[PDB]
Amino acid sequence: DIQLTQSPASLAVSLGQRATISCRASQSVSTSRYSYMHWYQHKPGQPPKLLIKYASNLESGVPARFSGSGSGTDFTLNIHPVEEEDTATYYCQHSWENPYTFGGGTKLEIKR
Amino acid sequence: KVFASTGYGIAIQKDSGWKRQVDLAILQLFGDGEMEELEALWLTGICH
Amino acid sequence: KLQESGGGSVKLGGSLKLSCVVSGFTFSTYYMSWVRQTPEKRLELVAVINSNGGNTYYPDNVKGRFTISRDNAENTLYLQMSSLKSEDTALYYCARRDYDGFAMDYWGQGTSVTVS
Amino acid sequence: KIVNIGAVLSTRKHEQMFREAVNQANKRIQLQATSVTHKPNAIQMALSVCEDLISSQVYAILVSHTPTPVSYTAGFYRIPVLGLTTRMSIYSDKSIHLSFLRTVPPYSHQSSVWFEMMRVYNWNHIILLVSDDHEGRAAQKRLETLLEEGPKAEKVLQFDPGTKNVTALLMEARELEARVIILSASEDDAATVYRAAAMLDMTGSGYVWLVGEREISGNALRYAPDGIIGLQLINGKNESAHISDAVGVVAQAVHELLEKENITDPPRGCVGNTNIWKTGPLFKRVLMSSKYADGVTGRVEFNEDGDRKFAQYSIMNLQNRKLVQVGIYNGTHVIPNDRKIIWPGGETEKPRGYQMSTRLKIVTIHQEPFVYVKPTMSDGTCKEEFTVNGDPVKKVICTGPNDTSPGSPRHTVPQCCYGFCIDLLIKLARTMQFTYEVHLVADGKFGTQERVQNSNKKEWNGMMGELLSGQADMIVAPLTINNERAQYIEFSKPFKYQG
Amino acid sequence: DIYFRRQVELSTMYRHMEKHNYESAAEAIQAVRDNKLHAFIWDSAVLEFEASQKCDLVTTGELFFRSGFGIGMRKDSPWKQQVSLSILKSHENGFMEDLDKT
Amino acid sequence: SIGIAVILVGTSDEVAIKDAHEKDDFHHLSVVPRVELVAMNETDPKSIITRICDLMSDRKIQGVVFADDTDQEAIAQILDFISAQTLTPILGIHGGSSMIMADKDESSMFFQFGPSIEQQASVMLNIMEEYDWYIFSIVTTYFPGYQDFVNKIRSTIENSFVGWELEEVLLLDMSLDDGDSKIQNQLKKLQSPIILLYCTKEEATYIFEVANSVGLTGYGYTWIVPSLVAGDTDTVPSEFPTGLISVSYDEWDYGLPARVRDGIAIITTAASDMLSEHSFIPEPKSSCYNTHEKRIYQSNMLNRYLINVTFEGRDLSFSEDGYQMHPKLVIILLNKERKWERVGKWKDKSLQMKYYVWPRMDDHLSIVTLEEAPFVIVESVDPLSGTCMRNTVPCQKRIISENKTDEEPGYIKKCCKGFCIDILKKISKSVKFTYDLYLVTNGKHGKKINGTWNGMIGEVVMKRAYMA
Repeated sequence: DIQLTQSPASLAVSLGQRATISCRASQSVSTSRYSYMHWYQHKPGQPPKLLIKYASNLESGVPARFSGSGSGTDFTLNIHPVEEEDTATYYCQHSWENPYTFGGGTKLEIKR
Repeated sequence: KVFASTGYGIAIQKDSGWKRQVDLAILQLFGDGEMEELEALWLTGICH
Repeated sequence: KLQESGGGSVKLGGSLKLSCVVSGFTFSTYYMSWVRQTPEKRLELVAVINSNGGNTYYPDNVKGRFTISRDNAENTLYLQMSSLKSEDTALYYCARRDYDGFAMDYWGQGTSVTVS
Repeated sequence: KIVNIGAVLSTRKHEQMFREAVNQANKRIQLQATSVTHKPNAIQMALSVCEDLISSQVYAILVSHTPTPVSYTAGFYRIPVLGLTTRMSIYSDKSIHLSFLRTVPPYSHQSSVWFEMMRVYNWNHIILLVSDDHEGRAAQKRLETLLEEGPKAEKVLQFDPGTKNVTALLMEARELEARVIILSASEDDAATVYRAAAMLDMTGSGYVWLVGEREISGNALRYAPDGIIGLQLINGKNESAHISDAVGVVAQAVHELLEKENITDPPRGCVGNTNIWKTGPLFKRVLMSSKYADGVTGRVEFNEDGDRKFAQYSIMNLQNRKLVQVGIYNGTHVIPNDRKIIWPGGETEKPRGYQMSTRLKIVTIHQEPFVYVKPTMSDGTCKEEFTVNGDPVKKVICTGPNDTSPGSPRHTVPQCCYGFCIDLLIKLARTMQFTYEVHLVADGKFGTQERVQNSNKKEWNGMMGELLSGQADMIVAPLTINNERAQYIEFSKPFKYQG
Repeated sequence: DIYFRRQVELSTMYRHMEKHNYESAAEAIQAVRDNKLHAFIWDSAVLEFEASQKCDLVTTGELFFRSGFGIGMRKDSPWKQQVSLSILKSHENGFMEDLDKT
Repeated sequence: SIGIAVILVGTSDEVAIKDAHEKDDFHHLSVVPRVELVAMNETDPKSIITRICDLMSDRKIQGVVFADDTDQEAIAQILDFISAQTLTPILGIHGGSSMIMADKDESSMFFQFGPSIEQQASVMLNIMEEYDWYIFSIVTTYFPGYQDFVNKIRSTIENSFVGWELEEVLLLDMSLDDGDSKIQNQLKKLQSPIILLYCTKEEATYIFEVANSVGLTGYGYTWIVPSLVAGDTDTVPSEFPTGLISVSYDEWDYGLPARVRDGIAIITTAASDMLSEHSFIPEPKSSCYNTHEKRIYQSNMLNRYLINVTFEGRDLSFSEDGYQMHPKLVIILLNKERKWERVGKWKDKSLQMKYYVWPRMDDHLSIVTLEEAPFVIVESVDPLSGTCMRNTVPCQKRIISENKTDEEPGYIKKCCKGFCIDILKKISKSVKFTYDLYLVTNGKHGKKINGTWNGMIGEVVMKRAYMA
């Protein structure tokens, strides 16, 4: 699988802001038909729910604040209002051939 | 040193469908050294 | 949906079998995985099985070590472990097919295996 | 002389319209009506085609509603099929979709109406945004054909029909100068681009945007506000009206074609007779010469695709999200129903583009003695120099070179220049009264038109590559302008001569 | 370089050029000054001026190709009429001669 | 678990490809391929669909190979629609499957082999680079987008270091009108030695007729024929001028077995291209209806590990239009005997042809030279364009080989420069002849030994009629 990096691995943001979490792969991942990002958020004690399906294809049951995008190696997630329920650790898996490869990952907290 | 700097050429009509290709062609004939051919024809000297 | 069992505080390279409690769907039509979640919080895929055991794959620190048992009449997934290491201490939250689904889909609450 | 004709419609009262139209065209010449239905089942669609066109002389089908298998099973045998309720421009592709008829043109024909919109005020300044769709690409080639014959049009802007965060194009549009802009996209991409450019204030005063037709929906005004004029072809399209027009023109067609030479019979349902199809193109090629001066919706004229020429349009004012007709394009002439256009800043007039330019980007190169680059002091103030008469020589703050090494993390060095050029351009800034933008090339190149090693490209570099890419309003350099320079650029007259 | 690429009969020196061509003119200046180069082909307004400043170099031969001094800008700049008029005015009011002396 | 139901339509034999090597060679034998051979003789489309999912009633195929012995590009789009609706990867073989229209079908999982018209454009300019002949005239009709092809070829001749100048206007859609007035008005301005070709064939017969009635056909022009003008192999029209040359795929090497063997050797091992991910193999379905009814979950580029494969060294890489990036192409002359006589081939930017001597049919002369500076100076061709791309003539530096065999094409690609180059230029300018210019490789001027021949003098007196 194509290796990723993920930044920033920890981020405290204030409420209402547009929180942006970058992801950088090593190679170009997919075609114009689809992409590879399967984003996962949860807390310790929570199971990771799917957020994004390909690169901007949103999983059902996701609030409209979360919005991911990007292609090639550049990938992002934009949460244009920041709320109190957004404290979670964020992970994105994919497969060029191996379905579990991460970047560094990230945990999102709230700046107070 | 000449005590002016003006040129020599052609006057055409303003705002026509004109003569872009002749400008490209005379710039080519400049770049082909045909001006040097023309002065090799006429611009020859004595007291030089 | 999904629930893990058979995991706990274990030791070195003897035997250990995980047991995925399955409820609420058709288990015999989905693709499986194995879900090492480290205390360092860097996930590893141990192994994968298909809906009938006809498709398994092990990475390099998995083959020879760990095997999968997969029941569709019982609807229960199993991970028979052998030759464990202290690095293999990790949590497990399994997940199922994402419909051609390179990635997995269907997390429930799970277990932790501690090799010590 | 009994003629059978198929039909695919979603309503049985429209099948009654079909039978009544059969009886009306029977007034000449005999007609035969057959089964009319509609299926959301492509297998059952093609299966009903060659289990129900097992009649020998089914000559035409009128279909209704997306693409369909009957564009293939009937697109071979090969009878004309009248599409009614889908507006794909893929049916205009006469490579495969040659044997089909449509009453209305698909979305590509709005580009001619937008050229008519240009002709409404006879204005020029316009920028277009084009989505990445091959249908929209073909309409873009159509409007490029419409332009080749004036129009200013600045550039095409490319859009991806599945992307968001168009702000990278929106800041570029802020840098752009033409105030008039029309969108070409669907309404769901229009959600993003309308809310983003209204957030990024690219309404100008409320005037900037213009609308086509396919992005018009219910939510379309929960987006881009009032004053922003849209369009529609025919309001209240009675399908029975198109039925009557098609049946009248095909009655004309059957009284033409039935007084002709030997005609091959069509086959009987996908079995055994996969050898006879030439009759379809035969009577279709003769039928394309037919016209229609009659019509309940007016006279119908055929293009090369058989769509109706000389159509009408509802030019729409937006009085608090309304669609108020300020005019109609009557076939050849826009005939105005003129009301007040708001354009919420208040552009009720014919403003005819814009008036912007006073800022001049000047990309230069250092050259002795024309340009004498000299770095400033520690505070960015220039080290002040005098002439031989003690007069302070002018040094404007030269910025632009972000490389002296290039290959190391350099900074955009603040220098300042002096020569012929600096006092010359300062005199010219007194002359033309513009404002001034210094730029330089960090690598320091004129930059020649080398052939790029990929497929068939010979591209200028440096300053010529930058001015080619619009990264310069002005290039001041020692320039022996060749033919390849002059064939792309404008330039004033040279003044110094050398050898 | 574009002119020499347009040249045909100059082909006997093309490899001798391409073996030692420089991306910068000051590199060629110091190359002639240190005899790493022996012939630099450039316009008279630069070569004869730096030959008039630094007492190590000298120009040879006449003006081998008549060349001008042009400007570059984007298309549709209709103020270039008055720009060329101001060019002729600097040529007329001797401001070009002020730059010439200066 | 690889079902590939073998489909035959027409008259061919089933023993042409037995399995017979699929079981044997090397197949990483955990992939278990399965076949189902059947042979038909009709092209009835309802019979085709009932055959499709009476075949797919036997669920374990989901993707076949198929040979239809017809022209049928309409069915070549219909099966694209079939792979677009009953979505599965297929591969075409013969006849109607070789005749590929290649339109945009985003949900068809079906590719084939074949050359693109741009690949044909590159070889049709490469032969003109090889013989240094210059394109001046294409004829184009209205048949879709020829205009983009000539845009690409026009940018190519813009950026091929030489401006091989086109004629003025080449589109003449004379199917709309009589056209004969504008036919003569366009054929008046023709200044080419060569004519390149559009797509259509009945209009090719009609335009052969109008070139006969104009006076174009005899020997002042020659014609390069792509596919869809040739169409069927064994047919030549009657208004056909002498000396046409066709370019198509090598059907004498492609009307054969052992290429569907290559296809199944891509399909299997493409199974393990997908299993390199250890992708779960999608379950084959009793189908046509439930497979597009469940979901379109399978529509995520399984063929991306399939269009970048190389079998036995042969790079079988499929271009995105549905063609292959590396096809095998043939060069075949259409002769006055209405016979398909092969000139040669193209494979991987090389024109593997028989002779440097292109065959023809008192302008032609016979000439020999020997190197002598400064009459004749050195011969090294500049490989910037691959040919001697400056102002001097190929002197035909003759080839030589080991003396056990002939192996004499008679030419190494080497030009010549000097006085007699310009002399030959001026005398071909004044007298307007053509020449057969050679190089003396058999000695010097020569000393005549025992009265017998010597050199240049020897090569002339050996009755080759060459002019020294």
